[PDB]
Amino acid sequence: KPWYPPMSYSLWRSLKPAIGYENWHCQTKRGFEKARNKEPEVQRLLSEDNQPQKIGKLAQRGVFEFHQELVRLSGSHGVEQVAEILQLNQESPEIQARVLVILNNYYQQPILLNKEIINLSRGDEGYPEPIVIEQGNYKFNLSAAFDCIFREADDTIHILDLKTGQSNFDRRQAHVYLLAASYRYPQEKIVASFYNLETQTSSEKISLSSEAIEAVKIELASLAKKHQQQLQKYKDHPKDFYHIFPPQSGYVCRYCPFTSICDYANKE
Ligand code: SF4
Ligand SMILES: [Mg+2]
Repeated sequence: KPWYPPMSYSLWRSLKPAIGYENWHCQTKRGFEKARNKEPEVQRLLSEDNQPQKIGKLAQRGVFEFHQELVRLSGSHGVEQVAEILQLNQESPEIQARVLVILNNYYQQPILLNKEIINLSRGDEGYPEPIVIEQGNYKFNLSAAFDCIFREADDTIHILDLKTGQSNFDRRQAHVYLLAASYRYPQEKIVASFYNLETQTSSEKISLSSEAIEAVKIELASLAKKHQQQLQKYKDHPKDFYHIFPPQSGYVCRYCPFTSICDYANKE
């Protein structure tokens, strides 16, 4: 069990705002998700998934089920029985409506039926084992979960992330996925794309030259070091939490999972 500093698309997002979303990025939220998560209040507030999360997880299980018994796309009752496997009758009404829209959307056009599926995840498997990445002499554990892997006719490995809602596409997630994929199919050409199951919209195809791969490695190593330094500082200065993870307050603090426990929450 050799310990190495962690990194993920979630951590990268927690550390750098995406260009164009800088005003909706609060470092104190990262200081709650890491570095204070093991306090009971933070762990409780982090156990409850919002509706946007449960919608997506149900949809991932939806495509998984549609492909476990293929009859559920060839028969006339598939969407209904998949909704039964999803126990969608136990969810709230709005969840049911959104999910049914998405399930019917995949029944109308199953995007992976035409494809040679290497793996289709159920959405409940958690993070795989981390891959150790070596930049310089620094090594860090990258964690990445592929929603789907298939092989194109040209023998290109295609990583597909399945999304729902208004969620845009952060190409940094695709960068994480391409980097992690290179260590599982080292000899193959690898591409990544997004697909929203609720908008039936797809992204273009994303690839990375070797130069861009090393660039992503360098940035991720820098951010892992910074994360560890800040965690160490909070350990060294246990009373200065809001200094080390500085708050950016406002209306966006009505959407934080931690509004109830953040001393700088805007309550307006
Ligand atoms: S309530 Fe606002 S200031 Fe506090 S952690 Fe959440 S986003 Fe940051
Ligand atoms: Mg997904």
